[PDB]
Amino acid sequence: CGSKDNIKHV
Amino acid sequence: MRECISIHVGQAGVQIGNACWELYCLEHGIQPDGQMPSDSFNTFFSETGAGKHVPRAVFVDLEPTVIDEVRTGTYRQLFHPEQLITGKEDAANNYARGHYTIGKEIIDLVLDRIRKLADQCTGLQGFLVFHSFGGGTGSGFTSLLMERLSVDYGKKSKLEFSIYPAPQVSTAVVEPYNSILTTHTTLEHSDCAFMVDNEAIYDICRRNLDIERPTYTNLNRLISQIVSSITASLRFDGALNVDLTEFQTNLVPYPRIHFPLATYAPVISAEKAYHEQLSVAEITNACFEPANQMVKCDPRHGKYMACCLLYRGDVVPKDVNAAIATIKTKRSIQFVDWCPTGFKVGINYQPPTVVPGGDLAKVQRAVCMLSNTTAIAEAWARLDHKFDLMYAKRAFVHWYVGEGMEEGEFSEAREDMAALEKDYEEVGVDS
Amino acid sequence: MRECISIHVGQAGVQIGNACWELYCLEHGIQPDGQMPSDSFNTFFSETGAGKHVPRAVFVDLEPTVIDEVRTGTYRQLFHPEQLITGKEDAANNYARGHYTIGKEIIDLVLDRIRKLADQCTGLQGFLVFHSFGGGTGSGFTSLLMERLSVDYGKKSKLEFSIYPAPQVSTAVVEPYNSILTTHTTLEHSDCAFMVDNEAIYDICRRNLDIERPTYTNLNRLISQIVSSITASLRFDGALNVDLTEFQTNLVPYPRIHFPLATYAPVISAEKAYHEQLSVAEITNACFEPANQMVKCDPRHGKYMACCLLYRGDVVPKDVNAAIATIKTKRSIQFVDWCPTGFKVGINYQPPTVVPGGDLAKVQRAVCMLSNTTAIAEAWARLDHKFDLMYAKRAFVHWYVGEGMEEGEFSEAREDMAALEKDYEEVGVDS
Amino acid sequence: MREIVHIQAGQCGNQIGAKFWEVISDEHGIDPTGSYHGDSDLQLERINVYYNEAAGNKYVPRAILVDLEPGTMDSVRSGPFGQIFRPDNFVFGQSGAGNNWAKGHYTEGAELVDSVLDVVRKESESCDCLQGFQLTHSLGGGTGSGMGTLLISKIREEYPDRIMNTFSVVPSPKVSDTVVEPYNATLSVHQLVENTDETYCIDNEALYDICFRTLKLTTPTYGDLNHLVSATMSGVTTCLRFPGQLNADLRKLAVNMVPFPRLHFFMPGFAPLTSRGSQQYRALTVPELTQQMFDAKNMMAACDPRHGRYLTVAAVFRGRMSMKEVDEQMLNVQNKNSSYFVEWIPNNVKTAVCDIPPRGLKMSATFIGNSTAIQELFKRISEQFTAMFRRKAFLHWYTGEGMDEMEFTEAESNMNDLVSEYQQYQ
Amino acid sequence: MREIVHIQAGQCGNQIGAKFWEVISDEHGIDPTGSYHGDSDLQLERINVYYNEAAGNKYVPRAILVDLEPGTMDSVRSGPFGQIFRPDNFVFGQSGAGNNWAKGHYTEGAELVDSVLDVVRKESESCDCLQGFQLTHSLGGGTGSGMGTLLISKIREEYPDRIMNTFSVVPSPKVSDTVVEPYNATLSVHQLVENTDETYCIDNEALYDICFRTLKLTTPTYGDLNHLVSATMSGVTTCLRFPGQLNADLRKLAVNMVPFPRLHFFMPGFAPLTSRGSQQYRALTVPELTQQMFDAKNMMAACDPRHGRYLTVAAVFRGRMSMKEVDEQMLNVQNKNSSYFVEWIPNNVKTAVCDIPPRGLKMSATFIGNSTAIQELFKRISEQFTAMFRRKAFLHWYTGEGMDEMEFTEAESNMNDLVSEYQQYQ
Ligand SMILES: CC(=O)O[C@H]1C(=O)[C@@]2(C)[C@H]([C@H](OC(=O)c3ccccc3)[C@]3(O)C[C@H](OC(=O)[C@H](O)[C@@H](NC(=O)c4ccccc4)c4ccccc4)C(C)=C1C3(C)C)[C@]1(OC(C)=O)CO[C@@H]1C[C@@H]2O
Ligand SMILES: CC(=O)O[C@H]1C(=O)[C@@]2(C)[C@H]([C@H](OC(=O)c3ccccc3)[C@]3(O)C[C@H](OC(=O)[C@H](O)[C@@H](NC(=O)c4ccccc4)c4ccccc4)C(C)=C1C3(C)C)[C@]1(OC(C)=O)CO[C@@H]1C[C@@H]2O
Ligand SMILES: Nc1nc2c(ncn2[C@@H]2O[C@H](COP(=O)(O)OP(=O)(O)OP(=O)(O)O)[C@@H](O)[C@H]2O)c(=O)[nH]1
Ligand SMILES: Nc1nc2c(ncn2[C@@H]2O[C@H](COP(=O)(O)OP(=O)(O)OP(=O)(O)O)[C@@H](O)[C@H]2O)c(=O)[nH]1
Ligand SMILES: Nc1nc2c(ncn2[C@@H]2O[C@H](COP(=O)(O)OP(=O)(O)O)[C@@H](O)[C@H]2O)c(=O)[nH]1
Ligand SMILES: Nc1nc2c(ncn2[C@@H]2O[C@H](COP(=O)(O)OP(=O)(O)O)[C@@H](O)[C@H]2O)c(=O)[nH]1
Ligand SMILES: [Mg+2]
Ligand SMILES: [Mg+2]
Repeated sequence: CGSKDNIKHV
Repeated sequence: MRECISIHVGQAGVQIGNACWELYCLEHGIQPDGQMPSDSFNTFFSETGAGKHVPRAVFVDLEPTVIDEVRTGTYRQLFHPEQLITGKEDAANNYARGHYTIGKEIIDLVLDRIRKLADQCTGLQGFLVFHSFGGGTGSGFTSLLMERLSVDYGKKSKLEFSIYPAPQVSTAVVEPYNSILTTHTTLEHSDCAFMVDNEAIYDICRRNLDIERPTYTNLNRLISQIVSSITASLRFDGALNVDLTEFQTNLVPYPRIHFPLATYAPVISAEKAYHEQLSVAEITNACFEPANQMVKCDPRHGKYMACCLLYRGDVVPKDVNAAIATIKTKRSIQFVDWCPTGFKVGINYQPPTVVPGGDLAKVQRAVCMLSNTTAIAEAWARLDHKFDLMYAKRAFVHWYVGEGMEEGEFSEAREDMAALEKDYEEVGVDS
Repeated sequence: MRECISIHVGQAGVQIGNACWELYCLEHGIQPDGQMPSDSFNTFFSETGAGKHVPRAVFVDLEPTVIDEVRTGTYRQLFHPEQLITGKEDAANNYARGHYTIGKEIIDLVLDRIRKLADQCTGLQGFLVFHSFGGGTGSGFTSLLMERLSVDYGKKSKLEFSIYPAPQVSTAVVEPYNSILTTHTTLEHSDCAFMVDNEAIYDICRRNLDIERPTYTNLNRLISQIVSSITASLRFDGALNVDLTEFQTNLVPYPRIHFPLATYAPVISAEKAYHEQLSVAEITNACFEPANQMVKCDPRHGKYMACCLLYRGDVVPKDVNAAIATIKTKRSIQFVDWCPTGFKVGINYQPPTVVPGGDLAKVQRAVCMLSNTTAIAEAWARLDHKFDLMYAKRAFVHWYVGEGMEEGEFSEAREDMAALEKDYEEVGVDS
Repeated sequence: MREIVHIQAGQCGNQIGAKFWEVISDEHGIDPTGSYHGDSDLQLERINVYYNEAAGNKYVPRAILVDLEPGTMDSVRSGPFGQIFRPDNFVFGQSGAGNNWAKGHYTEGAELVDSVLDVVRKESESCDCLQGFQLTHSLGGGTGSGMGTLLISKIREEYPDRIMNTFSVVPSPKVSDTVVEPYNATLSVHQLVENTDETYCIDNEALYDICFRTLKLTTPTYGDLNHLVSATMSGVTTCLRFPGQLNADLRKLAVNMVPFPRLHFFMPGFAPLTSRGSQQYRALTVPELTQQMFDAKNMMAACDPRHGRYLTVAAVFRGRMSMKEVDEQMLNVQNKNSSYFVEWIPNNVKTAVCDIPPRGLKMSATFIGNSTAIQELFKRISEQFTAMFRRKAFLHWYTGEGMDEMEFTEAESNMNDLVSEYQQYQ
Repeated sequence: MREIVHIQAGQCGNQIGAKFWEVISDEHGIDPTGSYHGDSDLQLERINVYYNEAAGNKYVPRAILVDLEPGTMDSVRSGPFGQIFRPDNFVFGQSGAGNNWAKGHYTEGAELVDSVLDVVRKESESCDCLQGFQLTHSLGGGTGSGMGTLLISKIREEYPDRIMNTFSVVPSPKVSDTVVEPYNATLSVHQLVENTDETYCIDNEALYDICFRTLKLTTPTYGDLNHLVSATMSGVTTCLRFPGQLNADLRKLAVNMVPFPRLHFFMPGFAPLTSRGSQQYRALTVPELTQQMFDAKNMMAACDPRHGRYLTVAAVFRGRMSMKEVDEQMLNVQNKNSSYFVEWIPNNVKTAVCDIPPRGLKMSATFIGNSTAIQELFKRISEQFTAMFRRKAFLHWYTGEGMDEMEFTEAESNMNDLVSEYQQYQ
């Protein structure tokens, strides 16, 4: 699962 | 209107379906012969002839004894004769037999019957499937059938009420093999899977209902009560309605995590009903205690991702809001940080109906609770461990290999299961 | 409104609880089955069903005999079945068994039931605990329960009704060990602890009631009358109400000195009732004789620190003031210099109720008195002496050590008791 | 003269509309059969504002009921006041949005919007002088939010110069009714803020508080909440159906309440609200109504105005009163609470007086406030949105309908932009 | 014109207020239901002082009900005249102070004071020209002392120019009703002496003495005590409701009573007080009232003024009297009994006359004396408090609520300074 993809979003 | 199709496969599925259909007929006031002694129940029953209501059900098995029991039971003149499909030799607890060797003989006939039943419906919403993980016919044919369905329909939702293997109680030796294989092949072909444990229901019956001899009839009656509470919002009207699609939209955060746990309240006996007032707050509290969950896993070992509450009967929305708030403030339960709003509620006007000669007392309100939590990860790990114990020495492998299952498939399944476990560990960590 | 929870532990606690609940049901006009034949009694009874009242009581014991006696008596259908909790083997007059080995098995279940009952109340103010020092289950499990309750809640009051060991009459050989250990453990967890003495109540029944065969029913009826007089201010409205917190605010000057003495008046027989026109002043006088005290110790040997009076029925405040003034001017009793105002007085309208088959006549006014006096110090000394007589030769010590209690614990307890004695002699000296 | 078309979307919208139409019919003296049986000529004087006229004295309300599932308005048809509506205005779908904003905005709404617009156009052609549109919906559900935004966009394209009012149900701060409730709400506002002339925000938690603490209702159901909402709806537009000393229609309220185009969210109220046990302990007068209106406890949105400053205020009184009393009460309120009013706008209040009282009551008042404190709610929603979008929770459900993450990014950026504007103007 | 808001805290305050409101209602001819059924126009001419007028001739007392436990006010609500109060004025907590000054002043009072102040402010804004506040409480209880002190402080901060009057049940000198009576008493005075305008001291033992020796009652209950306490309460403020030859309100009483800001503790008395058998044997004239008022056994405070000297004295007559007789009696009292009047103040006596007899009487008179004999009460309280405080008895109960021993030390120092001042002025 791609739960770590958007953790860099401001 | 909106119509739901029910499929029951294997011994467990067929018996649970018998209990469910008895409950539906009792709730809607339909005699066992299909006649009404005296209409939103078009969802489950279709009208054929003059006043006869035929359930939209398919009963499948590779062994004719349990279906023969159905054909001679009290509800013989209720089911369509062609909806009861039987094989000759069962899968014999062999996933490969019910998947590759025996399943493919009648999968086409089952699909034809399902298509014929579904073409009649105008507002079909999804499929209900009842089966068990450990069984050969159950796991194998259910996996094959769901693969075929997801190819054929795709957009319609598909739901399972499967029997998860118990941590200690077992009735087969080849149980981990079948469980792992069917989970691996059904992970990408399902939308929501509600699982229950026989051991947990035994504990519930002993602790709450005060029954020392809980035969399979009582377990199936409890499961049917849960299914009825799930489908009530379709079969009746209330202050807040929830159909099947909202379940998957609200309880499934990621496509690979669709294994909620189903509980129920209030499960009390006749004599203790007098000493207790079944208020909304107290039953909401009881739905969250670990001792009431019907899968042998402790919620306190993990965190909830999403929660769904379904209330029936005499229920006031303000009380529901207050009880949910009180649960939220309590620190005995844990919620993931990335899910600030973790509740979906539905309220229905129709109170539960007690089957005569049953074990549950009469109440004016009831709650069905579904939770998607990481506390199930532990269970997965346990199963994997057992698989490894039996796969380091190639025990029982020849039985599956002789039926056309290549050996590497086992490894694949195990690998996939490991990844799934990792998935949970990734989402159980806050940011 | 304001709610109270009653806890009964061990044989003595359970029997006293049965007597108390029979008395309460008679006072509030509740039939043994829980119905009413015709409302401020929400403090003790909770409403349920269709006009059924369930007491807020929890019964705990490690042996099923007495609880099963309750479960088949006249009040079987009154108590909630889950509130009567039983073990399988009793502590057998062993503090260690009831505190470490056996008590820890059901402490969690007892706490679960406690919190389930507590969440039902909106204005819960305290717990009532009935137990005995001498027994194993009583002392040990009571100490464990007080520890857990103080940790979990901390702010709510915790009153104690306990059977202090009699100076001469004894029913066990290991009473000093259990008494010292439970006093050391519970010294810093009980807000207030009233005591009764079986020998003193025997003496009262012999001298006043003219009874030569006082079974435990008479003693439990007396104790129930006393606790009824204590809680009447909650259960009924009066000219001067007294809460549960006011008792501890008015009778405990220091956290380590919370051992008052309970008396009651008038205690007369039916035959002598007609020859005495009972008045407020004479009852107040009667409450101060040493022969009427319910602890076998002489208050004239010590000095009062605080006194609490609770009047019921036909009572005039001016007469109360006059009687209390007369008591104060009488120099046969003494008060500590640092407590110039040593009286709390509460008045209630509802007179006491006579239980049929009882042994007390009908009166229109009654007084319950609680006095925190230094004369109790002697009692402690005696107990300590006995402990030493038994501990120099380490008699019975192996019984306690084999259950995990370390030997040094005994020393601590004894040392603590010594300090307590010093404490009393420090505050019994005027300045 | 003017006429108002009513729209009704989703389950919440349908139930609120049913209660609203029952209240309106009772006010105008129309029985559930649709036949006039009133007592005063003023009931029929302006009955054309809401009701058409068919041959045979029967009156057909000018309403449109829309849902993606048939259950709610099936119950509406079966129940009372179901024969009053014209059956051609019941538009149903088979699937249902399933609490998915994308499904109700791009897939099912795309199918139903043509039929709904055909019905709307046919209904509005018979209009003599259309004043505007009314919409009832909720920002939490899929059907409500998605199809409401789609309908509002299409209408604003079709009738740019008309008036659009929405009575939304914004998410509550404490307890939610839907897990994905944050997402939809934000995706709704990104459209609403661009296409709606004015919006009144309603919170269920505030209604629960009002019913419990003030009305002393032990068991408040959705019926009572919709009763209150319908009372406010009727109070807002009362100047269009009865004569009064000072009149105010929708256009004038809009002119007085939007200092800037992007700030059109208000918090409604009502007065008097008393139980049937303490109504004889209080004499209702203009000061009482004014004091109850300017009560943070009486607000119908769970947002304390004391945390911010009012921009504009409207007070619509109903009954027979004295203009001097109203003016002195407003002056006193402005003087005492002068710390809660922006300095760059003098005379924040606008008043209207309608002669005809609510049927049974002596007098009444409806409060509409445009406070900056609403930013709180906005930012809270944004916060929760981020807490999900950082981990892509439930994102596949929306992205499987054709939406892309850039839409979520744009909606969040616009949401923060609106919050910053509200903060700056305070 | 002038209007009064009435507040009561604790069990004593609630009971005294119930009796007082029953007395006032019977005086003005108002039934328990609240509907006026009087026979004179003066009963309505100035009824606005205590009663607001509701819708439909009903009259609602301007009273507030404050308590930390609901039993007392529940009994008030269920009993007679319990349907005359507005239910919103009943303010109750759950925990209760438990005879603890600290618990009711810092922990429970902190929670309840906000709501009570909101209710008080709402009541006060409806007042046309608010005259002042009345409080009734006891210095021995926890809730009364603590919560009343907190309210007095908050009200004085909010309204610094109004009038605050208190009726305090001071601890008795002989028999105490509470062990912790010393502490609480001091902790109240140390605040009262800073925040209140005037305080009337009443001792329950003196009331017992009066109803035993004078009224010849065999079985006096709290009902009789509250009955004559309310008689005094009504007598004090009778000039605010009925016209008289020479009338005085609260402000004039305060001006003529207190010579210095720290001396506002008076000893009230009432006349005539006769039994049911002796009423036929004694003549009721002005000299009889004047001789009964200036009697040691007739005072409501258990402190003989013969040990000290009066500072100022107020006599509020009631009925139809002759001014010459009143003035001649005052001259005679000041001349013959000159041994206990201060030398630095001539004309210690201020007289007022109210035409209307109380209800069914001929003449009556209320006495309010500011004597230097209350220093005896302060001496006794100081001695008991210090004796208890030397050994730290019961101190942990107070210190566990947040307070510290510095508060006890400063309270004892301040009240000892009050002792020194009272001694010095004599
Ligand atoms: C006889 C009388 O005077 O009694 C009142 C009454 O007791 C109270 C409580 C009424 C009553 O309202 C409620 O019971 C209520 C309860 C929960 C939520 C909302 C309402 C009343 O039902 C409402 C009713 O009002 C009307 O008749 C108006 O036309 C009202 N219409 C309806 O409520 C209505 C209900 C069902 C079907 C059709 C209409 C209305 C109000 C605002 C705007 C337009 C219309 C009246 C005056 C009363 C009762 C009967 C008790 C109130 O009515 C309103 C909304 O103004 C509640 O607040 C007021 C205060 C009144 O004192
Ligand atoms: C003609 C006459 O003198 O009749 C009196 C009476 O005999 C005496 C003894 C009355 C009587 O009062 C008592 O003796 C008494 C005291 C405590 C408890 C119960 C009864 C009387 O009860 C008292 C009562 O007085 C009143 O009604 C006053 O208005 C009084 N109000 C009430 O007592 C009252 C009763 C029910 C409800 C509300 C008020 C009052 C006086 C001043 C200010 C406010 C109120 C009356 C007529 C009498 C009796 C009946 C014997 C006295 O009372 C007052 C305060 O006036 C005692 O001191 C006076 C002297 C009177 O002579
Ligand atoms: N709760 C419940 N579980 C059942 C019931 N019947 C069977 N099971 C479960 O099913 C498991 C055994 O597998 P089955 O479902 O009987 O296998 P099958 O469906 O008959 O398929 P085959 O193995 O090929 O015969 C057991 O572990 C049971 O836990 C039932 O009536 N109720
Ligand atoms: N006054 C009174 N005392 C009792 C009663 N029942 C038991 N006791 C006292 O209890 C003491 C005996 O200890 P138990 O109470 O039986 O001890 P327990 O609580 O049962 O726990 P165990 O020691 O493990 O059995 C005796 O000395 C009695 O004085 C009673 O009904 N009334
Ligand atoms: N005030 C009010 N709110 C409602 C009612 N019914 C539903 N809601 C709100 O609407 C939300 C559910 O959205 P819903 O309209 O049912 O979803 P939809 O079917 O996709 O439009 C919940 O958050 C409820 O709070 C109602 O009758 N009254
Ligand atoms: N005169 C009079 N005194 C009272 C009455 N009720 C209580 N008291 C006195 O008030 C004291 C008790 O204070 P209380 O109000 O009960 O404590 P609280 O609960 O903290 O407010 C006692 O000393 C009583 O003498 C009453 O009705 N009349
Ligand atoms: Mg089988
Ligand atoms: Mg025992």
